[PDB]
Amino acid sequence: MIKIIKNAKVFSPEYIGKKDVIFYHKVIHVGEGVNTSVLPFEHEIYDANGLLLLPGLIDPHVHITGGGGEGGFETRTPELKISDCIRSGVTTVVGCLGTDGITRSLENLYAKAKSLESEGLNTFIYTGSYRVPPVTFTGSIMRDIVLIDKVIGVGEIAISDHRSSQPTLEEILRIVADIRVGGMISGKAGIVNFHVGSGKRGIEYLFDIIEKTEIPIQHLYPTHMSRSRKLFEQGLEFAKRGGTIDLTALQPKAEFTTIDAICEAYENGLLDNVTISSDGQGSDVGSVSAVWYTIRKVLEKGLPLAEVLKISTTNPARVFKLNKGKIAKGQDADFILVDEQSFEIVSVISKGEFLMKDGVMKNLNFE
Amino acid sequence: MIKIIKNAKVFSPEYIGKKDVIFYHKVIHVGEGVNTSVLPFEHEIYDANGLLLLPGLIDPHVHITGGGGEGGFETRTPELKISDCIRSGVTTVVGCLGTDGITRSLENLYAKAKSLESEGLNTFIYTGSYRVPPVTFTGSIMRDIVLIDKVIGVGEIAISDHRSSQPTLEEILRIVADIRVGGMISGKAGIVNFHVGSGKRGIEYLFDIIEKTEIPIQHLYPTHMSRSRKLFEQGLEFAKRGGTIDLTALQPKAEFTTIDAICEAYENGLLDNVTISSDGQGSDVGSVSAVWYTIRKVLEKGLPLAEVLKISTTNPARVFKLNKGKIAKGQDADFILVDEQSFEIVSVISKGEFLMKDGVMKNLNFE
Amino acid sequence: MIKIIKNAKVFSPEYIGKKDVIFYHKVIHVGEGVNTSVLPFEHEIYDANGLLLLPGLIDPHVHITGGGGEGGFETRTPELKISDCIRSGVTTVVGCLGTDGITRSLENLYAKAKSLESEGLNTFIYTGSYRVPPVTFTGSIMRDIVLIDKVIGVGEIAISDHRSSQPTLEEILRIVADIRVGGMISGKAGIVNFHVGSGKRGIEYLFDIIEKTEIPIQHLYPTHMSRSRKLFEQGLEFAKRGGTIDLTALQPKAEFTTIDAICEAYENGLLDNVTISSDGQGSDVGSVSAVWYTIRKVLEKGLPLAEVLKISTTNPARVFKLNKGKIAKGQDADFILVDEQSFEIVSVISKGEFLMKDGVMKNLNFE
Amino acid sequence: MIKIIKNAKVFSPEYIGKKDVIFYHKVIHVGEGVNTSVLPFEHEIYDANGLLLLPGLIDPHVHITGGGGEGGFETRTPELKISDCIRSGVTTVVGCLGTDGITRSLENLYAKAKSLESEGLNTFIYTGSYRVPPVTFTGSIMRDIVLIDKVIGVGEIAISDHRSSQPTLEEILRIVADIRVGGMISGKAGIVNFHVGSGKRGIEYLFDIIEKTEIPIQHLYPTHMSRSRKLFEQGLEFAKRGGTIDLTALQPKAEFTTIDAICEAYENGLLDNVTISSDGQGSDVGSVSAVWYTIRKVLEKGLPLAEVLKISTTNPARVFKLNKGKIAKGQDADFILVDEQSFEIVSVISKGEFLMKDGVMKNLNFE
Ligand SMILES: [Zn+2]
Ligand SMILES: [Zn+2]
Ligand SMILES: [Zn+2]
Ligand SMILES: [Zn+2]
Ligand SMILES: [Zn+2]
Ligand SMILES: [Zn+2]
Ligand SMILES: [Zn+2]
Ligand SMILES: [Zn+2]
Repeated sequence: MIKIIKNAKVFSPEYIGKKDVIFYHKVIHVGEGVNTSVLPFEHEIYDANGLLLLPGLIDPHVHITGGGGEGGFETRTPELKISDCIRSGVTTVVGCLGTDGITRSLENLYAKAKSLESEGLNTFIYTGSYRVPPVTFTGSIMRDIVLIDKVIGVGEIAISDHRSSQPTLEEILRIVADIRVGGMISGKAGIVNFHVGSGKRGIEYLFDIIEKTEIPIQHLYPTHMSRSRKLFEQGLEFAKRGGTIDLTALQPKAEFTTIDAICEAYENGLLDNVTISSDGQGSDVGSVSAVWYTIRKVLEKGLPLAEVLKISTTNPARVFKLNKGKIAKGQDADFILVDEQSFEIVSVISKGEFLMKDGVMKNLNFE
Repeated sequence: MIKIIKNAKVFSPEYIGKKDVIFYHKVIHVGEGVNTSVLPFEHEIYDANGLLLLPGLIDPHVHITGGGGEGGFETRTPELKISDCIRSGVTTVVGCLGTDGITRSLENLYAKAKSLESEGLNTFIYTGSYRVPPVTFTGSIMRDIVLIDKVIGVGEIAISDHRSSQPTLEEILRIVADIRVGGMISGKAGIVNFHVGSGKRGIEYLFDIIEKTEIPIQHLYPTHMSRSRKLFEQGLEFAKRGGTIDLTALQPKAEFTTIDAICEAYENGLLDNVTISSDGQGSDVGSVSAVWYTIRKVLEKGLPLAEVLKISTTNPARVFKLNKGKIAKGQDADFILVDEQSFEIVSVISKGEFLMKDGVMKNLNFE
Repeated sequence: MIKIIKNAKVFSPEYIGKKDVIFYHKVIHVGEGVNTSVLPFEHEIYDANGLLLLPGLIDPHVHITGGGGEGGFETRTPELKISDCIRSGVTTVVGCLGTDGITRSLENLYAKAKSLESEGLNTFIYTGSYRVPPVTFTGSIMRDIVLIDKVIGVGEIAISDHRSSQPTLEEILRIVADIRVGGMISGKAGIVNFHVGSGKRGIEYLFDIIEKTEIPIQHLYPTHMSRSRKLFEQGLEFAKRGGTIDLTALQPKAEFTTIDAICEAYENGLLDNVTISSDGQGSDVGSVSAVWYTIRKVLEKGLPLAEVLKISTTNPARVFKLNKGKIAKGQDADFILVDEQSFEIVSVISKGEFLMKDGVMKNLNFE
Repeated sequence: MIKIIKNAKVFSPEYIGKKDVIFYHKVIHVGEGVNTSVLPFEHEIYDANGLLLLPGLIDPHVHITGGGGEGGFETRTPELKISDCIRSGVTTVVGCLGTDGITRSLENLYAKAKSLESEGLNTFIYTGSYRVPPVTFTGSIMRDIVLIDKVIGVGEIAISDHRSSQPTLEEILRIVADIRVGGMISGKAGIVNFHVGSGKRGIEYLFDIIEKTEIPIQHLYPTHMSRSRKLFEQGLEFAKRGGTIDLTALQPKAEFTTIDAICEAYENGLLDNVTISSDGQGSDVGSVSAVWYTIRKVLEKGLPLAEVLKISTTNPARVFKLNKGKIAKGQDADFILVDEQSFEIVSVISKGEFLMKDGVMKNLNFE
């Protein structure tokens, strides 16, 4: 069914004011309200007066199958619920494994990514986990990314962390070169996602790769880059050379935060190089609710919405080479509708289907 | 802490009337109320007047990690919640895999069994899954049962079913001989659990094993044996030769049922050879609530409670060689307290800890 | 871009006469010509007056990477050209390997299927090849169909043929059970495609599977079933029990033919159980042109077009569980436009893109 | 059966003087003698007047399956007898392999650990042996510690020794990181036990791990650290940074000894960082009798018993995260009874069972 959203202020994410959006699975037309609209086929209309229309948020780091286990088997966290995603405005998720690559399987990660997609979400996964050498579906990360549609990279590889497998630079280079080449063969981005711990070495290895080899900076995507001011300023040096860094969203649950980090990146013209992620179901427990929460905390510091949205729409889309994050002709019909007063998510659209309409969740399988 | 339950009618499961139970992790003493009780150490007392004290129920067939997936990735079911167990009177669970041995891992089954145990449940697992040759932790089912404490058998191996891997008698015999010998080395029972489908061959192979080889009938534990009157009467022939059969509990959610099956087994003196199981989280969805529900439906047909309890206490304990299912000195302190009028579970004790006291659930990690 | 085809007689494949079709990637609306059509967005119109609009043809058996090699390395055939497909009306192809599973790789089959899809074709592949035990991407055919989107089955497994690996019934049953279960987990059909040679045993094993096991007849898809009258009459017995059989299309390049076979199946009410395939690039050389050629030869025997089209639209779609073969709302916009006089293919549409418009091929990469 | 020890002076190991101990498998109550004791259940009383009650000794390094073989097949030593343990006051043993990882199997180490436990001992094992890369049950040390209850670490890895496999720092770091992460997932300590030879490098690598990585010092447990004054003073530098070191007990069978080592550690406030071990059945032959012998030699130098006991109770318990080494409520009922005059072991209790009562050994299987 073709649908039309009328009377919303649209952030594309660039503010283009009051515009009407016609979509199937892809956006057909953005423009001024028709006012004849005599249409020769069945079609749905949604009155979004009072609402902002945004691109659906992209969370590029979620433990969709559950994580935890750093404190024993009793610290394993539950799997992601799609209902959590819908009421937090997240329409696209990138799932990985974490510390535990033994009791959490890649095949379960894939299966979970496929069931989230069935219920109307958009999903991609990494192969590997914290440990080097990385777990694989097929015996090599290069075969994983060539043969399995949803695999977009390897991650999250731990460096400068007490849970790392203490990988060498040589081991890292082989993994980065394999996912880069596998990316080229398969027409995918080929991302290495680095879990960066609090170790003094920080992102040394990332600088070593770009200085000592021909490997472009765009495959290297460190996260937890707001863990400390010192790490975040190593991050801005990495951005200045063309890199993108990921900051762990503020959880709804205190000196230097992701909020400070985002404000510094803006003042220095590097907000194009910054993503945020929930680390949802991570070790208590990441919520995907952290993404819209974190955007709302940055707005309250005076930053314009067209600019803040980059961290959860334009920037993750560029990193993963997705046709998402943009309301525009031929882009995929993934949108959230926010109340212009309260800024509460009231409607959520993915592939042009309402997952949520005016606070009313669609029908789900175990909810 | 040493505890005492006073003023309950005790089913051990044999009815021994009004008796007092003193326990730590194991039962210290069953007998008449002290009426001096001047005890030289800290100690808890529970007034169970109005309540029946039962042995904790043993569900020998639960998909603790989730199952389903027969209808695509959207039909994968969620993992078991310990809270479901507690309020359904199940203190012991035996976890297996089902149709899906690809996206459901053995290591996850183990990890889940370990976290249920941390929260106060008693857990055992099978190695393998539906498919022959069976998935293993270590490359052989015999090494699995010798090296991994919780592995008590292989299961559930599908026979006479459209989801089976069409196993031969020779393949079955090798698997049964391996789990029997692995059982002997490890001092465990060595159970083969057969998923029996609706195929015309039924439990042919089980009769073939005992008639044509030296393999004792006690390792062979078919389930879904109330699927049809014809299969259940093959089951009673199997019981008459010394076998135990498992019947899928009636789900709280219509000619020949598990209720009819249990009543026939009683009238023919074969209730000692019968277990029930929820198939909890199985493909809608098995609930562990099915076990106490099914016991309550048999009571309403006039069968005595001391006799019905055998299917969820004495019989599963004998099959798996567990020190459970009996309220008696040196047995493990696993009990339920039922209201003598309503027959509602009001308290649940495992290893002598209250998981539930007077409808009040203990503190759990993601609940 | 939204497009509309005006003034064609539409075969859906049921004849619904002069109707107008509005589509993006999926069909939006079939119905009577608008005659106001004032549409508030960019949109393309195609005047198909003089043309029949058909569903795009589905060829379920093509050696897309090349085949041959039965007569030495000089008998290897070239890979499929997408241009061959377009000018033969084939919009969907199912690619497999044949006799040679050594020098022809599965990963090449996948890569070729992906490049045909990029140029605008719709592609699926089998895992395996002629030989039992079958070649795999990941070490098991069950993992292949669960993990790799395009894998829809195993094939083509040779039986009753001098190039077979002389597989046993037990080996066949394990392979059929694995692809059936892998199908259920992955939400795909799980087809076993049998290459049937001229050996006296014919499709004995197929009857053995359905008579002796619980395995439904719909997974079993023999081809070359018009090789002889005797084999084809074994085929009609298989159809009468619910099976679908595949007949090798007549090549444009003499007693009992595929034409006779199709006419017999119609007179006996079994045309619903019949597909044809080119065996394109097969050992001279199969052409995908055989499909439309074979449909044209059946029309010249007086059979109605709505009925003949079933063999290349409805029937392959049902076998592979595809949303193809039907012009109807929500179905994928794959169509051919035929001249009503000459019956020459003049336009070809896949995912709503013109691969060919009025004899003019789109822009291709090495053509 | 509940039991009570009356009239002993209790070292917990802190001296708490004349106290009474009530226990099942765990200690129920420590306190002043009841003097009413009218107890409503069967119960055993032991008159320990004239005896000191100590926590059962923990020997964290025993070749329970036999060792030796450095001088050819004729130098293989016999397996440990449980009777040796009982009459030497050792109630807990940690078993490993040594030089020979070829003819001594891990599965035998496990089996031996299980049979010692059956006869009433408490047992844990390491995976691996001297050689890097280390032998495993399952193909990785991380899977070994997650899947096998008794595996508490990897050991004993040889460094600075002529029998080492000359491991690199990188190989060591991977092994330490794997056992640390496997420890976290499994809720176990994750110990690397280093056999330190007489090579000039000593424990260089241990300092390299803590200085150059985020890996905490508590996983690193070198032994033979009294082999020389020079090595022992490297050991005290390691203790000063938070490490625990192991000293080979003096064998009952001459400048710088374990006695000197323990006295130096006390004078410098580092006795909390010191364990001793028999190296029992090691290459003549370690005896587990060395542990109580070595404690008796330190007492004869004037050190107080509450302090000396730390090396065989509190310190090994902290290293391995065991609920042992403490006489206290909820701790496991493992105790020795010593004659206050002669200091001879006269009774030994494990899990609250008498292995030895007044010089009378319990009934054993091949003794
Ligand atoms: Zn992380
Ligand atoms: Zn993470
Ligand atoms: Zn079943
Ligand atoms: Zn089941
Ligand atoms: Zn063929
Ligand atoms: Zn072929
Ligand atoms: Zn040593
Ligand atoms: Zn040693």
